[PDB]
Amino acid sequence: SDVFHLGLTKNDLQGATLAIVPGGPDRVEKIAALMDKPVKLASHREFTTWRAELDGKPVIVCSTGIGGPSTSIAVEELAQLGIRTFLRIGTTGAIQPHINVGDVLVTTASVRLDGASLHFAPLEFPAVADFECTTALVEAAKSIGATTHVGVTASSDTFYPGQERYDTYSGRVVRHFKGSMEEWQAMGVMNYEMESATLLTMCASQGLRAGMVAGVIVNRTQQEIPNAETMKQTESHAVKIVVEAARRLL
Amino acid sequence: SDVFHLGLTKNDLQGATLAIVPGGPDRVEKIAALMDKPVKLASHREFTTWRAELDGKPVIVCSTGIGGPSTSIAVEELAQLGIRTFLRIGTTGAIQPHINVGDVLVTTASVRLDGASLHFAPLEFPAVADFECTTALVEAAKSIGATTHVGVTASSDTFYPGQERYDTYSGRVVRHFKGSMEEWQAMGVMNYEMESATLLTMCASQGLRAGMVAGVIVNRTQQEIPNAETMKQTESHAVKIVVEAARRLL
Amino acid sequence: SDVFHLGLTKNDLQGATLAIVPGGPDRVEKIAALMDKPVKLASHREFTTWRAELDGKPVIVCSTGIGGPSTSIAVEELAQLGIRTFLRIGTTGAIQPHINVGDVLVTTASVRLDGASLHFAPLEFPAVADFECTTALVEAAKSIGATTHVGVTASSDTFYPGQERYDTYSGRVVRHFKGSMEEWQAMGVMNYEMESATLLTMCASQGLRAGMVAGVIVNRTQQEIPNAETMKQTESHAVKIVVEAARRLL
Amino acid sequence: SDVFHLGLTKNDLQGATLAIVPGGPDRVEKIAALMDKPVKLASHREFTTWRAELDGKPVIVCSTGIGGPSTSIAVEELAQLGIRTFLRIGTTGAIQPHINVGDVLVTTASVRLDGASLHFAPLEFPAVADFECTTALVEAAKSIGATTHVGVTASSDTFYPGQERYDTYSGRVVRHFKGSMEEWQAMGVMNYEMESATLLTMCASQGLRAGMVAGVIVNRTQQEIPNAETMKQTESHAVKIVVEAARRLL
Amino acid sequence: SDVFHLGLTKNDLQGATLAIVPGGPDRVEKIAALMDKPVKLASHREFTTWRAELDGKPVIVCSTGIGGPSTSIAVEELAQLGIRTFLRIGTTGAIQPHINVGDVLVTTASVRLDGASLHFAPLEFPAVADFECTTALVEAAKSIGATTHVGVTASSDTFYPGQERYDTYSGRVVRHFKGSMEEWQAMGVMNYEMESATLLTMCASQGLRAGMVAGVIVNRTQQEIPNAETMKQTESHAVKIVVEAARRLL
Amino acid sequence: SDVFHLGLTKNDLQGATLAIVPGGPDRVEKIAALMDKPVKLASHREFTTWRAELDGKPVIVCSTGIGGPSTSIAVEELAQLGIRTFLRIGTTGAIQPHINVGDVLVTTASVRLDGASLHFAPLEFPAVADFECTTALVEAAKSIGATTHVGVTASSDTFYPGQERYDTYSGRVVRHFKGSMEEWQAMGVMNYEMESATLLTMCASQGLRAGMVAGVIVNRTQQEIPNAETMKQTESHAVKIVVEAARRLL
Ligand SMILES: [K+]
Ligand SMILES: [K+]
Ligand SMILES: [K+]
Repeated sequence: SDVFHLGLTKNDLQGATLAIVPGGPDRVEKIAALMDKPVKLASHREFTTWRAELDGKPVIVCSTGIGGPSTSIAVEELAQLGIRTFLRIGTTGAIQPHINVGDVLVTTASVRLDGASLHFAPLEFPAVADFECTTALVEAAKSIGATTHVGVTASSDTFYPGQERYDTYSGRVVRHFKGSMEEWQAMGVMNYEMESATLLTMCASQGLRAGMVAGVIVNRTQQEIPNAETMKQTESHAVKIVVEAARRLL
Repeated sequence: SDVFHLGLTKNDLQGATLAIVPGGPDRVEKIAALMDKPVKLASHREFTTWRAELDGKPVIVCSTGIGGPSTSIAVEELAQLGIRTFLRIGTTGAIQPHINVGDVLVTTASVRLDGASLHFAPLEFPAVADFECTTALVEAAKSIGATTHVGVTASSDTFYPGQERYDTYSGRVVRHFKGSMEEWQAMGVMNYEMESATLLTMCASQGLRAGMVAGVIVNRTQQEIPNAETMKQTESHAVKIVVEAARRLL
Repeated sequence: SDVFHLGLTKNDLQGATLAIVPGGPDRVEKIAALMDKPVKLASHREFTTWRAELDGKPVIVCSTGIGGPSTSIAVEELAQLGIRTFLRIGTTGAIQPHINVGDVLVTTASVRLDGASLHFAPLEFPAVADFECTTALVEAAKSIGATTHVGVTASSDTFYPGQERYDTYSGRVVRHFKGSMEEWQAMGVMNYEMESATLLTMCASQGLRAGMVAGVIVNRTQQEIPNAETMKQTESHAVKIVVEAARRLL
Repeated sequence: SDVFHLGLTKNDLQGATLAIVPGGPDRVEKIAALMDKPVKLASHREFTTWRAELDGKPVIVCSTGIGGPSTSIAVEELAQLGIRTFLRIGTTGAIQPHINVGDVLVTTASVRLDGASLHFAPLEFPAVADFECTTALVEAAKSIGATTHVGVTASSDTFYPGQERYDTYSGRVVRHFKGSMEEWQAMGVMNYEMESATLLTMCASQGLRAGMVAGVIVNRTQQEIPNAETMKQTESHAVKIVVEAARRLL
Repeated sequence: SDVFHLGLTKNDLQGATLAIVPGGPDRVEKIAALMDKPVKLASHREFTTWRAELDGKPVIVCSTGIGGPSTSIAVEELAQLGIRTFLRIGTTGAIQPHINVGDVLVTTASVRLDGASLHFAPLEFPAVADFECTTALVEAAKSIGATTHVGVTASSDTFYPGQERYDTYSGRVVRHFKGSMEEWQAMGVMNYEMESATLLTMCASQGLRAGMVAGVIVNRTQQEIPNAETMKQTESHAVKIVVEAARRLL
Repeated sequence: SDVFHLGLTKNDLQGATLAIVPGGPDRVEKIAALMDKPVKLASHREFTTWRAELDGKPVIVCSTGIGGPSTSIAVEELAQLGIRTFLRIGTTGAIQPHINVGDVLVTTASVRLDGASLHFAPLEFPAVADFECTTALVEAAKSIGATTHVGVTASSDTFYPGQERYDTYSGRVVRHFKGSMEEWQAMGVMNYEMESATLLTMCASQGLRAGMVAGVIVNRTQQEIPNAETMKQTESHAVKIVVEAARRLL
């Protein structure tokens, strides 16, 4: 293989220059399923790669795994194989009371609560999305009548203390993150996830285009018994949006 | 006056909720002249305010002064007066060799090389522009046929060592900023200016919309004798763009 | 003109090597008025420059605008024109209960809550005043019987959250600055202003002499209806002191 | 399931309180095969868990994924399931010229070049291994006659720029990490990997025991063509060591 | 003398390569007294050096003074004279309720709340002890039946605010250290002392072996009238342990 | 004793409120010999205290030890005993080529290269000397005809890598401090020593007066064989200056 981890040789890619990069292989398969001729290319550790075709152009779909470090390997190796545009879709807990479960969020830029972004640019650099990608995602969302919010996302290297969860083995949060959630809420941050600050920073600092969209599965500000059926629909909607945005970027 | 520095009452604004915020009064008057029924409201220190009408709605134009600190007083006091949308227009030196004098930059987010942004959000929070405002500026640029780049800007608390200039009384640059220019170049940063990291961060973190456009009057990467008429024309082009974008945000 | 912003050509200066640098042009005119042959030299953006003569030697007076960034341009360009000594006068809110309105404060060194100082020296370097300048200011204050306090000042890039004001559009202060005021009070800081950390650091790090004096117009620790007449007298007193100190430095 | 990601109930663990946590499932299965009555419990995303018996006690083996973020979810959720001892086994590139391929490293503590460790303890807290676990790994290494080094490891959120690799799409490394490798070399750091600063810090700071051993598959300081069989044998040796050490901690 | 401060010429040392480095000369004399042929070599400022012999090999004992700076001079100059292994013994206040007065603590690594460690390695590097030294100290403690705890220690440049003591001239603690003690307790830190972060970091970063042991004289978590007699016994026990560990390292 | 380390009761001080704080006891005795009725009060560890009379008022002279940590214990415990004014005298290596051996430095404020100052005030707070004390030291210097420089000093937690010395066991300096000396040189820093950033910050932030003077015994910028008699004479000159300044502060 032409790269170290993903097990992909460049002609495998058939000249593709856009990849969709969700977190896990299950969703890779769902996204491939909305395009033509889906074929599984490789599966090695957390990286599962499919190829498909969209309006006659090849598109790659490749799982990142959880967190910026594995995200950074996937984006780096796809770039080594010629990918220049990256779009992430995920699911997310919102932290604003006006955002509802089933809404869609388009991330303009992220609060860098990760470690990998710093390996690309010092903290003062913005983890900002590419304007074309963001545009395609906002337009795509409107093409299926999604309720959309466009704004900042907080991107944490942890699922638990970095998102100020206390339902843990220790039940406490280190001082730097204690009270962080309410600061991010006051500053209008939409939601937490775990990979965007790494994704956006490494692309924006290296001449790659990236954008990021997510469906809301939980609203942290209001207790509510999760509805598995709403979640599955929300996921399906966010997948269509990412594909439709790719269509507009090809 | 209803505010501490601006010498403005809310009554003066006649219900305006959008401000164009250039740096200097000469530019204030130039922007207002493009619009209908422009009148000077006040001038105290570096803050000069005019009111004008655009498609029949009142709009404020108010100078920030140089740098994040006076910017931060203008923005806060206009917000206190009911402004919720802020558009900055500037003129700038580009640091990328593909960007020419006369091109227009629209800033998606800024490298925080200032101090005042930290008084609003820790450094990990992105200095990012509002999506609607960036969309309107990009559309306005296209509508006059401008050659446009959309991207990251470095926003410095100094004109000289923070922009890595050596043509100074000291002729040197402190260690932290020595070599910085080449780093930002490698990371695709378009240009330097001195107020956007303050404006964008304090707006993004307080639920105010902001965008920023600039005309290129210099290219730091190419020696060339400045053309005083080219610069005037580029200023004209940027001013028209910012008025057109405001038209789309009213 | 010999410099980029101030619009000054060096022979304009007539060999001067000392400048007084207050914030705004109104006060430039007041300070020029206490010396011989005052003549206005230039006015461009927030920088208004006069020249006058004191015991037969030329002195420049030049407004800085609000905040370290514009302060840094003025000091830099005056230095390029041969100024080697800089004295600032301003007005200030004190934060200690033993300091009264109408007292005068002489700043030995400043807490660096600004951004521009870092473009001259890393944060560990002290924003300290020059000993001769400080001496001339303390002696000058005593020559008109002023009640004087000599000590540390906190120098903020913002007027509002950085000075822990809550009477704002957001009515909140970011976590790093929330509770900061009471820390500075406990540590004996006299007052807040907005330019000294930039002024003192850039001069002390570049072989220039600077000093800083201010009249107290407000005491933050005790509510009190401002008396416009006390303020005007205090200002006039602080202007005489700065001039008289310059006399001792020439 | 009793946890959010792992798909495990406490019942599944049959009272296990020690986990071996390698990076990938292939290694999970290889570790479990060394022990008695191994059975697969669950596989979701990058987390694959088997149970097995060692000297008649249940032991869990569960993959972390690449990087501190997914590591941090595995460790937290196993802790929630009653795991109190964690042993990591990895394979690694050494950066010291006295360390050969096939040698074993046991890590006393790690250089924190990751983000997730900060979500547990500020950077001044040591990423240090539990003494009993390090003792058991050193004893286990000696018991198979391994050539062992005991020392500090650098733990990076990236495989590429944080390990100072230039064979990349950008071919460059941000200023902070340029030259870093030589610094760590001078300071005696044995090797790079990507999860130990997270694992050790979050265990050391929450009263969980952790240790870490790795087999050397590369020496970055010596060009040499990789031998695919040497690497397999080194992986075998490291796996045996980690099982033997677990034997001593049960 | 061969060095700048300690007043020692290398042949004085008779080929020794291990030094015990307690804080003060009184204890130097106590430690020398447990070995053969103790002879005082020098006394200059806080550095008092004796030589003695242990199983026929020369050992040096040299006081460090209080705090990392003087500790850093002593270790540096002994290293210039050929010492390669350093063992510190001291006395300490514990901050955990399960540790009793008269227990012994062996430090695996330290929280860096000092300044000197940074002059050897950036903060992310662990202030970790050498594994052999730590082993010899744990084994030595067990050889006299000591109640031992092995773990992390917090190493402060101050005795008072850095250890969160309020019984002071100011009776307050600066914000960064206010509430620090309870964070360190939650994270399982055993005790405070003042030299280990400097000692461990400078040795671990420069190929020197160091270890650190201490007897508990106070337990901060429970008020208790100090018993001078328990303290003296505890000291005598900790001295025997350090000597006995040296025996195992020679 | 009324304090924990110094072995002093308040009674011992006979109402003294000024201390001269040199580094070592030999200098303690030398200072006291200049004054009337000097008597040794106590000696424990690096702290040796004498009392003496100056113009009929009791004055304390007490050694700090090397470095901010032991300095910080001396200053705190003398403050507890009623000392409110502290004057340090040292001997130092200059780093500017205009400063000669035998010159006297008076420090207006210090570059904080230590750890203990942070335990009193964050790094943005200036390590600045009290104006009265600096005035008295400058006056005392002039009164004996000393060649004096008044300015910034760099205060390091180490004698070796923090002063950028390479004549060491490692012969190297960590990245952060490599090149630092030249930076401080460019920024006009006069000299290095090891206690002033601690002393000045902790005094300035707690309402205690402090000043600092030093005699130059080396010029790092000029190779020259040290003259043992020149150094003794320079020490004499500095001691006389500090006693004269104390005379003016009583
Ligand atoms: K992962
Ligand atoms: K300004
Ligand atoms: K000491």
